[PDB]
Amino acid sequence: ASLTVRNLPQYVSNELLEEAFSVFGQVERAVVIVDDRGRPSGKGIVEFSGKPAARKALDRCSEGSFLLTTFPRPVTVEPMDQLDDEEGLPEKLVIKNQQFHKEREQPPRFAQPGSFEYEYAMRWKALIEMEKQQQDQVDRNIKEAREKLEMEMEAARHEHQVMLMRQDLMRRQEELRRMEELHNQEVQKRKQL
Amino acid sequence: ASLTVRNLPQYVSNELLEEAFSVFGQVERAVVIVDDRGRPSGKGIVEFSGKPAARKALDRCSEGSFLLTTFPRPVTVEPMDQLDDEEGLPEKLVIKNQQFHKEREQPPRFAQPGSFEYEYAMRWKALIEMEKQQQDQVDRNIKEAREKLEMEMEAARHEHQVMLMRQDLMRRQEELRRMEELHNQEVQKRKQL
Amino acid sequence: ASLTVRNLPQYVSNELLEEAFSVFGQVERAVVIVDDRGRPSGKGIVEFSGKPAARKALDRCSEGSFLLTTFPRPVTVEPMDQLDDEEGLPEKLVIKNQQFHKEREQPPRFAQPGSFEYEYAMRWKALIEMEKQQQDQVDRNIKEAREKLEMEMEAARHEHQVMLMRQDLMRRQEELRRMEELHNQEVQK
Amino acid sequence: ASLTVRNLPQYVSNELLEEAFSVFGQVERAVVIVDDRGRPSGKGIVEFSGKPAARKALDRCSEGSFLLTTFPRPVTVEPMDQLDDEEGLPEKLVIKNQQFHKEREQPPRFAQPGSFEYEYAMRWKALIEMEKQQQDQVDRNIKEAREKLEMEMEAARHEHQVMLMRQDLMRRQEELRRMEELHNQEV
Amino acid sequence: AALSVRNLSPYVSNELLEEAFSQFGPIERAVVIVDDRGRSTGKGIVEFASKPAARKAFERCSEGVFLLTTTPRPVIVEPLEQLDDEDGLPEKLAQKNPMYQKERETPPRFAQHGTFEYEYSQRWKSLDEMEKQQREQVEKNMKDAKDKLESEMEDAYHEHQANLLRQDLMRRQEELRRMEELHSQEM
Amino acid sequence: AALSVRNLSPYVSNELLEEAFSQFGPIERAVVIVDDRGRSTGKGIVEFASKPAARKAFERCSEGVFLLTTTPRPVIVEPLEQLDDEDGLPEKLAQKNPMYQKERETPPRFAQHGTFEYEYSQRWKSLDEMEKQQREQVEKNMKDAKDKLESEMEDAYHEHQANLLRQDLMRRQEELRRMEELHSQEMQKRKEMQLRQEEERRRREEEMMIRQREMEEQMRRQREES
Amino acid sequence: AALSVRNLSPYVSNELLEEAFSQFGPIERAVVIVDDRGRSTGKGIVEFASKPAARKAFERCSEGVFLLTTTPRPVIVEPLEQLDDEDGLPEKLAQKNPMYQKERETPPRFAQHGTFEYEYSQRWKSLDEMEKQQREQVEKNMKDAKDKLESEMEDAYHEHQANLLRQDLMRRQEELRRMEELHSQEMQKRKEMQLRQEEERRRREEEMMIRQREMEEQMRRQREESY
Amino acid sequence: AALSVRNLSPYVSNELLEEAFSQFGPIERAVVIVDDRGRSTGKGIVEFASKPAARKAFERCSEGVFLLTTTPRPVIVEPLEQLDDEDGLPEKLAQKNPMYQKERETPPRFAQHGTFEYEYSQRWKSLDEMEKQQREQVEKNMKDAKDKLESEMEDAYHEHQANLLRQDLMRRQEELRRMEE
Amino acid sequence: SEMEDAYHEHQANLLRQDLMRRQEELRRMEELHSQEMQKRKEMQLRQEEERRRREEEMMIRQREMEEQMRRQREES
Amino acid sequence: HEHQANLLRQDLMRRQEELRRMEELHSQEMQKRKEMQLRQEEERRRREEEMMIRQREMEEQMRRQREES
Repeated sequence: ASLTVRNLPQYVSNELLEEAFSVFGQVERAVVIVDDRGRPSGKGIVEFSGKPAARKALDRCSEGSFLLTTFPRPVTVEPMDQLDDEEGLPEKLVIKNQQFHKEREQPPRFAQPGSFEYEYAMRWKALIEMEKQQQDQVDRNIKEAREKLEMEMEAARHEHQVMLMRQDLMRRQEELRRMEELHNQEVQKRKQL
Repeated sequence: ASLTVRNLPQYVSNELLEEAFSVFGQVERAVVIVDDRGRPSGKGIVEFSGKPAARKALDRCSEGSFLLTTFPRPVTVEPMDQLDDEEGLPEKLVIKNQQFHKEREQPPRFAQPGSFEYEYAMRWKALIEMEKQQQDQVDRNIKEAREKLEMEMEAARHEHQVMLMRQDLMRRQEELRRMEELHNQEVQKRKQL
Repeated sequence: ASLTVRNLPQYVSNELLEEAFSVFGQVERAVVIVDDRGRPSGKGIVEFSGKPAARKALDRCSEGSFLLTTFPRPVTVEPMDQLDDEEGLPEKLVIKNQQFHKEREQPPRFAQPGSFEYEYAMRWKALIEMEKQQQDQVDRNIKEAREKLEMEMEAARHEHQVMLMRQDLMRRQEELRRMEELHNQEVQK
Repeated sequence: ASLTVRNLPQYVSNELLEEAFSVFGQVERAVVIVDDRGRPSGKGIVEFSGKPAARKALDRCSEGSFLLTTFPRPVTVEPMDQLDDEEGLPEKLVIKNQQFHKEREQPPRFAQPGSFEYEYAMRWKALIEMEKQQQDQVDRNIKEAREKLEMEMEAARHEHQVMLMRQDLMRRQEELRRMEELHNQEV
Repeated sequence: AALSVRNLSPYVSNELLEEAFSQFGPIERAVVIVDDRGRSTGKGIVEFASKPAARKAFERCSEGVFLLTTTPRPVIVEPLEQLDDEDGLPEKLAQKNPMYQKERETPPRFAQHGTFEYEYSQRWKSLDEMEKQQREQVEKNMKDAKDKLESEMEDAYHEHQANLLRQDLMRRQEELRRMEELHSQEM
Repeated sequence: AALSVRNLSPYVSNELLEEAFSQFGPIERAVVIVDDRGRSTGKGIVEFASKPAARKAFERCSEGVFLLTTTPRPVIVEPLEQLDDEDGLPEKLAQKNPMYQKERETPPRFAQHGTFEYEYSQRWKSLDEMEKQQREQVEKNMKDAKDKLESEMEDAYHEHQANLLRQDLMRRQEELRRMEELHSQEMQKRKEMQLRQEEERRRREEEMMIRQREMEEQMRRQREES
Repeated sequence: AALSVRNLSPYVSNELLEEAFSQFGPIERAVVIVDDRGRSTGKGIVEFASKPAARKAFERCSEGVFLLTTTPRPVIVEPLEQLDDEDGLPEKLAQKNPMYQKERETPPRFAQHGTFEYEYSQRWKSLDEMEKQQREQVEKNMKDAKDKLESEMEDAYHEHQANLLRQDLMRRQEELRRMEELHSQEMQKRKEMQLRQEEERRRREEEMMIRQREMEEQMRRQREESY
Repeated sequence: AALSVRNLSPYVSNELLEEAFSQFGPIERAVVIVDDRGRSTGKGIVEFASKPAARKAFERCSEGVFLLTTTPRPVIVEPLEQLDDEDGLPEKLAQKNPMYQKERETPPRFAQHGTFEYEYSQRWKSLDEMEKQQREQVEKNMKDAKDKLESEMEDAYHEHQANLLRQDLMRRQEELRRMEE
Repeated sequence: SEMEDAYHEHQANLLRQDLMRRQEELRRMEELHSQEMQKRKEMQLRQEEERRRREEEMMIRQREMEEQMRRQREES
Repeated sequence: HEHQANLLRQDLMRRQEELRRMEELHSQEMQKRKEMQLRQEEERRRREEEMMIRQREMEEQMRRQREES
């Protein structure tokens, strides 16, 4: 029933995740992953207790916009993906079908330059390298979009402030005009009689 | 056919009087009475060309209020009383009746004190002194009222300025409100259709 | 039965009012209103045993000029108003209509400067002070007229005395002449 | 019957157009618009002797891709927009009804600054400046795309030559194998 | 040496007023002031050759009584005021004033309804009307008092004659009483 | 130690005045004077048990403004004047001055037609009537003024509300204009900065395009060589 | 001396155009471009007698704002670019390219399906269609913007009038406040002077009265003694 | 001294990875990452006692090509990144900087409709959606590429063997032509 | 025969003496009252001229205040 | 037949040699263009980085001016 939180704000402690998601339900544990240095990765894993509470938090953060601090960047919440580096693949776990024996004609070794395995591993490695280049391109695209959004933050804030206060001014001007005219016709209808 | 103008302003001229009164007609001679020492006496004399123009001027200056300078003091216009101080009253022009005879019963001389004539003369002289005292009292009353009205030159001016300009401001405000609501209902009906 | 005799003489007593108005009837109680120092206030307060005596007294002292002493100033006599400060204003006796509630929306209190209440109360206070100035002006006018009319009393007194003497002398002289002429015309015939 | 051809190649001439566009029928004249200095403008003007030939030409050079040089840049053919700069719209041609009368309420003169007329002068000028900016941006996008496509010419030509040669080689090798096996099975 | 003499009867003359006042000095000219109809206004003018003579005349007719008519109405003299109706104030003296020039900047008008000048001219008109009423009241009071003094013209004369007669009789009676008692004590 | 409060509302009563003036000190008696019918006369007397507190109340209602009711009728306070009703000026005190005895010597009377006392009493009565007329004139003038001032109960309230609102709206519009001008300057400088940025990017991109063109030309040369 | 004129109303005729720009110089021929069906295209070319007149018009319209009609549609002017349709690019001018002769060798054709020229012609066709789409989109957005401006003639006009009236009213209110306060101060000073005079008058009258009553008392005493 | 191993066959095992990288030095622990269901994730980690041994393994599989499977799938090894799971960023270290205190004062919330925070958070969420769709596109591309490159497995072997046969037949023809002449 | 005439003359003389005495008293009262009146009149005139002088001085002081007040208004 | 088969095989060998030469020249093409494209992408990424740092300093300066005002 665990959940993970993505694109976390730059300044944060464990306690922010502990208490901020507490509105959805009780939180057993809440952690913010950190590298060897002290710079957290921007990802966080929260340990919930009940699965219904986990579903409620997940879909509430999905359709809603959980803003965690004054920096107006919502945190994106997705289910935790469980990885198990302890059990692994014991030999008895493998089905050992005819595929495995076909998969095990030769012991794991290198590739001699010039044999078919080598020219085919070259194609595989080229595919992997182009995947890595594509992933880096996507990362760069998102980074250069988010920096632009961080820049435009201030202009957006000031524009919204102006829009709100102008609409308020228009509303209260209309209120003044309404009261004034209303008093006018009521005094007129009082004096006519 | 000559009128008399009274209560002249402090600074007046023959020319101011003839140029001011020429609107009613042609002025044969307008003059401003002055005493020996050059100080204005506060009276005038105007002669038009005949009865009709003079009568029109008299009516218009009676029912109107003809100011002839910046000082708000209208001039009171009255027909002149000509006093023949050349012909007098010759003996041939007296009726010389029995009333003249019983008027001429004692030569013009003093009344010897203690007689009847002296007591009666003292009665008439006391009457004359009382009349002169009454005229000085009326003069003093008018002088005090005039000094009172001359003090309120400025207070009345400023109060009237303020009242007139406040009324103008109220009219302008009503005009603005009427135009604004007019345009509002015009656009409302035009967007409704 | 009450009256209120005003403009009293400078030198009055309880029994002066008890005796002077004893003419119109029985004065149970007439007591010149007196302030703290002991000087007279200038008014009176008289109570008769009956109403009709009081009405007759009011009418007579209105059409007549009830002089009190030798100083020739008549006393103005007016009916008395009964200002009651005993029952006051009991709470249960007020109308307590919707007007009371309209007037009792908010409690007694000061006016906050710059508010509407303070601005309006300024207008009311100015009105009251102008009324007080007007009343003091009327008091000043009547005081100066009264002092003028007190000063010229001797002049009018002696003027009337001389006129009475002159008319009396004219009457005596005409009587003399008439009697003498009558005697002459009767002895001749 | 006139048509305007765009995106003509870098090295174009009058007889280049007259001969290329004579396949669609007899023509009177076609010209290559030139700037005052004497450089090509990248626009053409072609005239015809009638409708059906010109309409067939437009349909073919629209559905087809008419190259008129080795450089694989097909032309764009549209119908020429006939604009007159002689007659104008004189007084005896205007409707002159109440639409014009409220239009003809002020003389043509500058707007007083800091007034309502000057305020819409600024507004319309801002709109037109935005128009110039947007048209320039579109021309910019097209210029960068055209440069990219022009540089991928030679690489694409060589890749296509490789593809065609490989397909030919597969076909020929398959034919040789079939002709070997049929003869072997026949004898 | 001009003496403004008034309170005279309508039957006086240029001659009677010049025969009466000829005692004080030589007659330069004495005239009665008459209105358009010629009926005496009840005033006159008298001037004398030497100012010393005119001042003696003023003091004598001030401390004493000068009577000119059988009906005992005194003649009252005052110094004559110098007023001229031709040489009004000149501009070379009018314009010396510094505030005169800025006083004429507004032309002679009639005020206008609602304006301050018309609002204040009404107060001036009210003052003029009440002054007119007071002057008329004074003139009517003097008419009443003089027409009264005409009424007791004869009654006072008869009373004065009677008073002198009665005093004379009283003196006669006192003298005769003393004479009779003297003769009685003689016997 | 008492104050005379007046200008009261017709609907006030004892306990309202007791509780309103109790702020300044203790209350022993506070009665609103009523006429013979009991109707409110608009006046009252408040006799404080404490002199200093009464003086404090007098001062605070003097310079300050005190009310009693929704309608703004300020309550005005003056120190009370004491007049002794059922005792007055006895005979003995008057006779201390010997000269009183030559005033009483003439008995109270009516004056008689033709006597000087009658001819003078008439002048005194004319003066009394003129004084009465002047008092009536002042009373009517102030009744008219109060009745008028009651009429602007709502007009002045409306004007005050509208004035507060228009002042609020004016300062709002000033703040809006300040924000508009400052933010417009913000946007203009941002725009000029990004224009400079993209111009620099343009020049760099053109230099890039030339480099790739020279690559293509030199490579075409090499391919022709091979 | 021709200057390009555009963004002009469809009700201005040739002669209105020639009169409007006459104030910058003589009009040899002023014409607004028209299309086949006869309506004005909103764009025109006006020919001026002298180069300085055209340059003056271009400048003064550049820094300033020119108008022509009741509708506040400012005129935007640009220098003309000249184009020619009877004379093209003749051969003697054209053959001079060294490579044009070797470039013409291929006859102008439609390429063939499957060849490289056709496969690349399709890419150029796609680019041309994208360009057409972008131009259409800009034109649609703009027509929309111009229609939005046309709608807002009345609203902003009335708003401008109301703002001018409100500013005038505020100025008058400020003047009223100044006059009110100054007049109130004036009255306060007059009232103070009047009350001072009244107090002096009352004191002086009391003094005269006390002297008068003393003099009356002395007269009464002397009368009593004479009696 | 650890390496993160990816590009592993579905039929690899812990012992297969251990014996593959054991030639490079003593092993301490090498395990295969499996999901909740225990399916092979195609990844893994190998941990070596001595850092230089890990370095030699990394380089030898970097410039060299090392296979585990009959299917010629290469193995790519890169240094592992260490991320502690149970020990986050303590609040005491969080308060060291002067910006966290002035930054924390606003409590966690959810934004309100019409507020600037909600309006801007909507754009942030749209950016998140764009990023997710781009990542899914790249993942689908590699699914296609893997499935394709598994298809020509037999065809590439067949054409390579045919090429070898053509070359040695050609050299036989050449030597025979030299012999006969 | 002269009885009624003697009584008539006696009574007429007695009342004539009485009338003369009353006339003397009237004359004395007239003259004394006229003296009193004249003194009061001259006092009234003196007080009136003093009042006139005070009012004139107060008016010129008001005039000076007014002109200085207008000078201040002009300056502002 | 054998003559014709030999001619067909010879033609096929010549065509394979030509194809191999064309393929390897294209391999150099992709190598050179791809390496230049990576170089120029690195240059543009660096330029954009020093472009963004300038915007950051402008933002901090403008915010400081905001707070001072």
